[PDB]
Amino acid sequence: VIGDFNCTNFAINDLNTTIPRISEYVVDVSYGLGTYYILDRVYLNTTILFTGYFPKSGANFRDLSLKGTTKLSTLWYQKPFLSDFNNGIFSRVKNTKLYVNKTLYSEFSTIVIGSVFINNSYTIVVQPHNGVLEITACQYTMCEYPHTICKSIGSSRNESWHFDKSEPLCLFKKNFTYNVSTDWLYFHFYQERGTFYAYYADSGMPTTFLFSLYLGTLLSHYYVLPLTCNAISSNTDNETLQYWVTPLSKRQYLLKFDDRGVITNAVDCSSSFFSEIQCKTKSLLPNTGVYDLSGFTVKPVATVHRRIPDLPDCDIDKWLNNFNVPSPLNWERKIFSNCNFNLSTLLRLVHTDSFSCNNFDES
Amino acid sequence: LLKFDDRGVITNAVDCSSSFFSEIQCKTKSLLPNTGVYDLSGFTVKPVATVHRRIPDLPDCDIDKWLNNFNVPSPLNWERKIFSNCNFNLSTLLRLVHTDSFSCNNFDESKIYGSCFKSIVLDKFAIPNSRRSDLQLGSSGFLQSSNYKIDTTSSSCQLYYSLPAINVTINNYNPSSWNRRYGFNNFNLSSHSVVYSRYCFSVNNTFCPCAKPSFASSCKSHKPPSASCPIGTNYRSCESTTVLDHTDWCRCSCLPDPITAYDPRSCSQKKSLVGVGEHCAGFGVDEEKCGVLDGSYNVSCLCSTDAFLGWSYDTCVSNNRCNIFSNFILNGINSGTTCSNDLLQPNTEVFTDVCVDYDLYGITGQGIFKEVSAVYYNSWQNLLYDFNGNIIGFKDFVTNKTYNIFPCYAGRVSAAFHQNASSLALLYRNLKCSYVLNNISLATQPYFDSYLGCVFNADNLTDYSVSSCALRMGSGFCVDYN
Amino acid sequence: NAQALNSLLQQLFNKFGAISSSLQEILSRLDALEAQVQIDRLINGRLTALNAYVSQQLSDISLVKLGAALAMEKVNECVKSQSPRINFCGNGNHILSLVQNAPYGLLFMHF
Amino acid sequence: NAQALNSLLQQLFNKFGAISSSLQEILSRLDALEAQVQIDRLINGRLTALNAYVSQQLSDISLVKLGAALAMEKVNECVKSQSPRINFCGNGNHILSLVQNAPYGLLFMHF
Amino acid sequence: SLFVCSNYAACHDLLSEYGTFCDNINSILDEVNGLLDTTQLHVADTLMQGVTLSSNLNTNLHFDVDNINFKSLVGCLGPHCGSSSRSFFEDLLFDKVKLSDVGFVEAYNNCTGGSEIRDLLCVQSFNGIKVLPPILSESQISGYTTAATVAAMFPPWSAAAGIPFS
Amino acid sequence: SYRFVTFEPFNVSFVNDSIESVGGLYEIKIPTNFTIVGQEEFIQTNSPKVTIDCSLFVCSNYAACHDLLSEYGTFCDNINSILDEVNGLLDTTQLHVADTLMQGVTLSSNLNTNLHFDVDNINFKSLVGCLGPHCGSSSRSFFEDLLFDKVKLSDVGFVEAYNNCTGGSEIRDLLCVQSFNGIKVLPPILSESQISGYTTAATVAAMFPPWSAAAGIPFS
Ligand SMILES: *[C@@H]1O[C@H](CO)[C@@H](O[C@@H]2O[C@H](CO)[C@@H](O[C@@H]3O[C@H](CO)[C@@H](O)[C@H](O)[C@@H]3O)[C@H](O)[C@H]2NC(C)=O)[C@H](O)[C@H]1NC(C)=O
Ligand SMILES: *[C@@H]1O[C@H](CO)[C@@H](O[C@@H]2O[C@H](CO)[C@@H](O)[C@H](O)[C@H]2NC(C)=O)[C@H](O)[C@H]1NC(C)=O
Ligand SMILES: *[C@@H]1O[C@H](CO)[C@@H](O[C@@H]2O[C@H](CO)[C@@H](O)[C@H](O)[C@H]2NC(C)=O)[C@H](O)[C@H]1NC(C)=O
Ligand SMILES: *[C@@H]1O[C@H](CO)[C@@H](O[C@@H]2O[C@H](CO)[C@@H](O)[C@H](O)[C@H]2NC(C)=O)[C@H](O)[C@H]1NC(C)=O
Ligand SMILES: *[C@@H]1O[C@H](CO)[C@@H](O[C@@H]2O[C@H](CO)[C@@H](O)[C@H](O)[C@H]2NC(C)=O)[C@H](O)[C@H]1NC(C)=O
Ligand SMILES: *[C@@H]1O[C@H](CO)[C@@H](O[C@@H]2O[C@H](CO)[C@@H](O)[C@H](O)[C@H]2NC(C)=O)[C@H](O)[C@H]1NC(C)=O
Ligand SMILES: *[C@@H]1O[C@H](CO)[C@@H](O[C@@H]2O[C@H](CO)[C@@H](O)[C@H](O)[C@H]2NC(C)=O)[C@H](O)[C@H]1NC(C)=O
Ligand SMILES: *[C@@H]1O[C@H](CO)[C@@H](O[C@@H]2O[C@H](CO)[C@@H](O)[C@H](O)[C@H]2NC(C)=O)[C@H](O)[C@H]1NC(C)=O
Ligand SMILES: *[C@@H]1O[C@H](CO)[C@@H](O[C@@H]2O[C@H](CO)[C@@H](O)[C@H](O)[C@H]2NC(C)=O)[C@H](O)[C@H]1NC(C)=O
Ligand SMILES: *[C@@H]1O[C@H](CO)[C@@H](O[C@@H]2O[C@H](CO)[C@@H](O)[C@H](O)[C@H]2NC(C)=O)[C@H](O)[C@H]1NC(C)=O
Ligand SMILES: *[C@@H]1O[C@H](CO)[C@@H](O)[C@H](O)[C@H]1NC(C)=O
Ligand SMILES: *[C@@H]1O[C@H](CO)[C@@H](O)[C@H](O)[C@H]1NC(C)=O
Ligand SMILES: *[C@@H]1O[C@H](CO)[C@@H](O)[C@H](O)[C@H]1NC(C)=O
Ligand SMILES: *[C@@H]1O[C@H](CO)[C@@H](O)[C@H](O)[C@H]1NC(C)=O
Ligand SMILES: *[C@@H]1O[C@H](CO)[C@@H](O)[C@H](O)[C@H]1NC(C)=O
Ligand SMILES: *[C@@H]1O[C@H](CO)[C@@H](O)[C@H](O)[C@H]1NC(C)=O
Ligand SMILES: *[C@@H]1O[C@H](CO)[C@@H](O)[C@H](O)[C@H]1NC(C)=O
Ligand SMILES: *[C@@H]1O[C@H](CO)[C@@H](O)[C@H](O)[C@H]1NC(C)=O
Ligand SMILES: *[C@@H]1O[C@H](CO)[C@@H](O)[C@H](O)[C@H]1NC(C)=O
Ligand SMILES: *[C@@H]1O[C@H](CO)[C@@H](O)[C@H](O)[C@H]1NC(C)=O
Ligand SMILES: *[C@@H]1O[C@H](CO)[C@@H](O)[C@H](O)[C@H]1NC(C)=O
Repeated sequence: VIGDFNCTNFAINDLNTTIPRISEYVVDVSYGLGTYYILDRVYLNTTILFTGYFPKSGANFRDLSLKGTTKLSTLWYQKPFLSDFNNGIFSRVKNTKLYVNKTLYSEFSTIVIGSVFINNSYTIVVQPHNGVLEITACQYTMCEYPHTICKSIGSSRNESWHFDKSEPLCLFKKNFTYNVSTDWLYFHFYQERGTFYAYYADSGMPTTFLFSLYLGTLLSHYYVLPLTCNAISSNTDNETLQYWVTPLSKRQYLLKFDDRGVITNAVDCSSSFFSEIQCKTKSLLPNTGVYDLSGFTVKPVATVHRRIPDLPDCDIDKWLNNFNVPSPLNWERKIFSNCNFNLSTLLRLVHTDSFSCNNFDES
Repeated sequence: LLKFDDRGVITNAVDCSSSFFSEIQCKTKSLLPNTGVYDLSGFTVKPVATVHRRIPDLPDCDIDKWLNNFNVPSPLNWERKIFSNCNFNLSTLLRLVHTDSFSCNNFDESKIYGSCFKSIVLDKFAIPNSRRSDLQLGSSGFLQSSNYKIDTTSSSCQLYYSLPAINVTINNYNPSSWNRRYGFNNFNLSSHSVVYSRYCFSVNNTFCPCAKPSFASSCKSHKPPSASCPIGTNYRSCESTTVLDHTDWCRCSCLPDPITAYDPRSCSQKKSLVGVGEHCAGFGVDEEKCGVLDGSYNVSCLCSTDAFLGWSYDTCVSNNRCNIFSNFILNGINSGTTCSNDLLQPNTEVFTDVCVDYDLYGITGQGIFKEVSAVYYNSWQNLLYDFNGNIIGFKDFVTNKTYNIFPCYAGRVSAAFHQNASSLALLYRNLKCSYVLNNISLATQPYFDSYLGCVFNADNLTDYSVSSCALRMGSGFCVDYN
Repeated sequence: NAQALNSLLQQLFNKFGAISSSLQEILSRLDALEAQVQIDRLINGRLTALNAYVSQQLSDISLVKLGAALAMEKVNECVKSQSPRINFCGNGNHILSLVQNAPYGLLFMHF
Repeated sequence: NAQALNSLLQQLFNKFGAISSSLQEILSRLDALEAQVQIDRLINGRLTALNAYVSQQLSDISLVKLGAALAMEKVNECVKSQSPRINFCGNGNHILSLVQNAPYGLLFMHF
Repeated sequence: SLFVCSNYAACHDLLSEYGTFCDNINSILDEVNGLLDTTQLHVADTLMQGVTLSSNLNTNLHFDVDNINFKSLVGCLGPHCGSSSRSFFEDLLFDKVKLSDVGFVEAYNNCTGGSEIRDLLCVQSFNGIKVLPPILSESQISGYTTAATVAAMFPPWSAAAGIPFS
Repeated sequence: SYRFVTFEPFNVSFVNDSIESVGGLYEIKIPTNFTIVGQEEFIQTNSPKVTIDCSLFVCSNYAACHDLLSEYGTFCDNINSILDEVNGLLDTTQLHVADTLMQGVTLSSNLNTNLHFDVDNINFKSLVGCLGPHCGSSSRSFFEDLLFDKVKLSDVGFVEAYNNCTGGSEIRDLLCVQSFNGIKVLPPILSESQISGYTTAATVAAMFPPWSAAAGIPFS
């Protein structure tokens, strides 16, 4: 369950229909996947080392594109489908084309991003409408079991993923268009210091800037909503849905630019030894030679923590809060040894005002 | 450069900056240097004009109209307004508000006038008098550790001012959806009472601050209050045992409060810090003190107002003027559409093929412009950079014309000196005499063009052969004296 | 030589712990009080780079002088005459040699 | 060579004006604000030590190359043949020489 | 990345400003080692310029002609000159000092599993300072010197101007 | 793919012959047919002469930087002095090489070098420059043309590159940026045309009488 509002209970099965499948797909950054354009930079025919929020090469994608016809299972609204949004995600979406009455119809999944998913915390919603990308972020009163339908062919149910009879007061609401006759779309979503960022690309694998919204809080979980259409899963001869998501990380990338300013290649710079050789050489095809690679300290396998057994309490609070406070002419002194103390409790119980140190720190 | 004789009387003096010969004398620390070739630096070509480019008329920012608003909030919920695509006067803004102090870190006062920024981020909250000293940089006080963290690695400006005590309302509203979910209403505090949080706690999405009613029915000694939180939430970790004098004693987690819990590891709510650009995570609710006694799957989970704790409040009044904090966050330095107009300068069209200083929308420096026609700039792409952080061309905002920025000439000048001659035999290497004449300096001495460059104060007679020259300039050319 | 000059040129874009590798940004962001420590860091780093470069240049030029002395002996003993030294001019039974000019050196063709 | 490596190893335990010569104590006593200046002092001192070491290594390897060229001429002119150079191979009236392998060099036994 | 900053993230992040110094240091050491390798190759090549050996050379039995003993100077006496061509004379030289290239290899080999802590080579190797073996092993150079000596010995007397040694 | 093998760069040449004196006689391979082969060798005599100044490199045109550099001015004086003595040593070495190219050289005045160039059936036309009496402009030989066209960054190349720096439309060149940042490669005190003329004179004196460089005897 993703919300707390009970909208409806039609066509639901919960009799342990346990067939969840998460597909995998290796991440190939070596042609421009997961790379975005800098906001005001043009580089021509050069190779630049750049650090940014990037997907990790050699990892795996994750196909969260659910698909249903009538039934809504209860296993579609828990982990691992209700996934983890810790720093940010990079998305790769298939653009499903439906040919109804010799007319193109593009439709794919709807992604929601939030923290708690109730109507006192904001929720970023991205939802297409036949080539128009609606990106809104308000306090949506989303249902316990969300739902998305197919505009080209109506399914057995109506669309029901929020109960906002009146538009809630909020911050961001905008419309975006794109080339509706495309095959794959790429999305960068990440957050940094309380501001939510978003990058977009439709034609070409490198990504460009879209917008940036400030929220004031953090994002915790994202979820790809299930879609219900009838012309898609018709005897599995037609097309399907592919929504591939990978987590983001702050790692150095090596990028290559051509004469037009388009990113042609990318290197992870930390995936393997070969990538590290490429990033040290600042090229993609280094000359024949022997290279020495450092950073080869063996990782520890365990931790040992030794303390002397149970020692009496120091009672620093009981001496500091004594009722006989002396003058600076005769300052007192009490030496503490062979005793354990809690610094947080000691700071809390006495009515402190300031506590600073020199040549040493608090942490 | 001064010379003293045996009596201590100054006999000679050198200007050290009048001419090349004086510079040779001052480098040599003598008046009659030996015969040789000297290289003299400090030969960057002076700019001949200035080009200053600004975006045309943008609306006023009205920073004064937002700073002097009559609804000042708490450090628990600090407001923020982002300013872009607007022009501002810093002097008028500082003057009209009743400022007291305005200091900055990693950036100064004098470089704000006539400068461009991508955006200006401003945060505002009232200062309680008890925690006034908490706002100093690097101090880990209750304001800096639970309400508002000040970044120290970013170019920021801190502003202190005050509004008159009347016409002031205090907006108290905690931005914690977790606290609002389990029954937290508005505050009950007097006017000019500024509330600040002392500890912030973060929980997971599946939190539920109530006990299981089925387990609550079995608990007969110290039975906790029970309710019914919505689905997807795991209940409390209350478990029953025997304390060797009671048949059934059941204890719960976070006894008695998350602040003073003897076992914080098993407690779900954890004490947390706050990052820059983020609010307080929440208020640690007392688990046992809140709830409904004997609630069996019929009452949703709510908690009392007094259950939430870990905050104290004070007042803003100091000599009938409530002091207000402000924090300027300047990002995108020397680039962007938000420029200051205190150093007012009319817009100047871009010149071509002349060494001029430029102020192209915040980017400063000097260079030579050569206009070309290249269309690799997209809608967002607007500046062309070298492979390591160097501007090598841009595209104008208004005229959409592609330009290139080339560096100005910064060569050196040679000087051939002989002891018997009081003059110099100069040599500007790899140059032509026409470029030296009109673009560098006029010739008061006979100049000629040679293979190595343009030679000054030495006639061109490269037909004779000399088998011994003490003044060699290279490639078989020597400058003797006669 | 081109690589050495390129490395010395790339030494100009090192931060050395300062806020910016370029003096223009420092002088346009700081005013003569905290600017001075950044400028001192840049100056100390660039002076260290220059001292390392001139030491390496001294070693390289000493090696060049030694090779040129070898070339002078090679001209004296193999081209203008034939000293009875086995395998000094060329590998195998030497006959004579001829000298031709080369970019930064000479070219010997041992027959 | 052992003394040079030992000196370079002992360079790692110099305070250079910092509170501790080891990075573990500094990173366990300071938190990224006053730690940075101490780590900068340690880095600058160790980089100066490395630059001095590589300059001395360059000079030593140049001397080794010159000695090896002398060894090549000694092999060419004293072992395989006998050039008429007085007191080049050995002191006194020379007869012949033989070459044997040695650790980091050759061994010439002049007779 | 081992000497200046061993395994600490803050030190490695602060070292990124001075990364050009590290690239220069590694490049200088690389060209120094390349010069050393070229010099070793030139010495090995000039050890054999006009050398010429005979196939019918069973060096285990004909080793002392003209009443002169070169058994100690000539290695791999016989037809098994594939394993170790080191001569008896070089045995004293290579046993008087133990820290040769083979000594360095055997010392760095005995570094992972051991009960001794006062050795300096293991500490140096763990702190990024390591002495790599040369591109030619001393067994090959010993075989080269043996080949030169035998060429001076027997017909055709390549290293002795085509004439009997006596 | 990657094969890990042994590295044996040098080995002896074997000859199937007896190693014993039968009948008082040994066995050896006397050559019966011969040829003349050649081999080239390049020895580096000169190096580029680089000059670096603080008042452009460390501090380009900024008053505060130049004022702060006054404390460390002794370092800049030492750097300039060290580079000056390095370039002086290079110039002295070049002069010594040019002098030792012609020690006892002696040419004939009646030497019209364009028509009499190959006597005794040996061609020196490619090795001898300025064929004729016009040896004032360029004495570079035909043999040196391949050498000086294979590499373009000679001293003449540096001069032509620094010349084409003030007026142009190209920005990716490194030499202009280096020269504007105070790093510049000055031409040597002797041009390579003069050294080519010296080598040509040495070769001709080795060939034609009086045979100064060939010990007073015909070359064949
Ligand atoms: C913000 O979200 C909360 C949480 O969902 C909303 O409160 C919930 O509102 C619904 C209907 O508005 C309530 O459902 C009702 O339940 C009674 C029980 O007898 C039933 O008879 C009604 O027909 C209806 O289904 C629900 O109880 C209530 N509380 C919870 C915990 O879900 C709230 O309305 C939202 N606010 C806005 C402005 O949308
Ligand atoms: C883009 O950069 C490449 C690489 O520097 C350029 O290719 C070089 O072109 C020059 C022509 O002057 C050749 O001498 C080099 O050998 C080329 N190098 C490689 C690796 O190909 C290419 O010319 C540049 N393109 C443009 C339009 O300037
Ligand atoms: C963004 O574009 C979409 C599609 O054109 C808009 O959705 C329609 O809005 C109209 C009202 O303007 C409604 O009558 C339709 O029912 C909507 N269509 C669907 C499929 O919901 C949307 O309103 C636009 N958003 C904004 C902010 O202009
Ligand atoms: C202060 O800002 C204003 C606009 O925000 C600048 O523009 C002047 O505005 C006044 C009225 O607000 C007009 O009467 C003037 O004609 C405007 N132009 C000029 C050139 O004064 C104003 O210049 C700014 N102040 C300063 C000192 O630059
Ligand atoms: C410079 O380029 C910008 C970016 O395209 C132009 O801004 C828009 O251009 C489109 C088509 O070129 C017009 O339809 C829009 O009306 C323009 N926007 C506005 C607000 O006018 C801009 O017009 C270009 N400048 C010119 C052509 O002088
Ligand atoms: C430069 O000055 C020197 C020093 O006076 C000149 O050398 C003198 O010349 C005069 C006149 O010929 C003689 O009487 C002196 O005996 C010379 N002194 C020495 C120490 O040589 C020199 O002639 C001047 N001119 C040049 C071209 O060097
Ligand atoms: C400095 O040099 C530049 C070019 O090297 C000169 O610019 C051109 O000068 C010619 C000669 O009068 C004019 O016909 C052109 O119109 C000029 N071009 C431009 C773009 O202005 C420049 O005149 C020289 N400086 C001076 C003072 O003469
Ligand atoms: C510098 O002087 C030389 C020597 O006279 C000049 O070279 C002569 O130039 C004229 C005119 O082009 C030619 O007819 C002669 O044949 C050249 N003689 C030689 C020996 O080269 C040279 O032109 C002069 N340079 C300047 C700028 O006046
Ligand atoms: C002359 O030839 C005779 C061959 O008979 C050599 O005599 C042999 O010398 C070897 C020493 O290498 C001894 O081991 C043999 O026992 C000798 N055999 C006989 C039959 O005497 C003799 O050495 C040769 N002369 C010289 C000066 O070497
Ligand atoms: C001996 O002298 C004769 C002179 O007649 C040489 O013959 C000439 O050789 C040149 C080669 O440089 C040819 O170009 C001529 O055509 C030859 N002339 C005749 C008449 O044969 C001959 O080359 C000399 N001998 C040697 C070995 O050089
Ligand atoms: C949710 O609502 C549906 C109709 O909208 C209703 O049939 C169902 O009983 C509700 N679920 C509850 C009350 O748990
Ligand atoms: C969709 O809404 C219509 C509106 O009348 C309703 O008749 C229909 O039953 C709904 N579909 C469902 C609940 O699946
Ligand atoms: C949309 O993408 C398709 C993909 O092949 C392309 O052919 C088409 O030209 C694109 N549309 C536009 C308007 O560029
Ligand atoms: C403050 O409020 C009083 C009373 O409402 C009013 O007279 C006065 O003008 C107000 N001051 C300002 C600055 O608005
Ligand atoms: C809030 O404060 C006012 C004034 O002190 C008081 O009259 C009122 O009862 C308080 N509200 C509650 C719920 O106690
Ligand atoms: C909270 O969730 C995190 C994962 O986001 C998990 O690692 C942790 O154990 C959870 N803690 C509690 C008390 O549920
Ligand atoms: C380690 O093993 C090597 C053999 O490879 C041996 O020479 C050496 O002495 C051993 N080290 C010790 C301390 O015994
Ligand atoms: C010996 O060297 C020659 C030439 O380098 C080579 O052709 C031959 O194969 C070598 N013999 C070996 C490696 O046994
Ligand atoms: C040398 O030649 C002889 C005569 O043909 C032959 O008997 C002998 O086997 C050869 N030895 C070799 C090829 O090693
Ligand atoms: C020597 O070789 C040449 C060609 O290589 C040939 O013409 C000539 O007849 C040969 N002479 C002998 C004696 O073999
Ligand atoms: C500049 O002119 C010189 C002739 O002095 C020429 O060799 C060079 O190629 C030119 N440069 C360019 C980029 O054309």
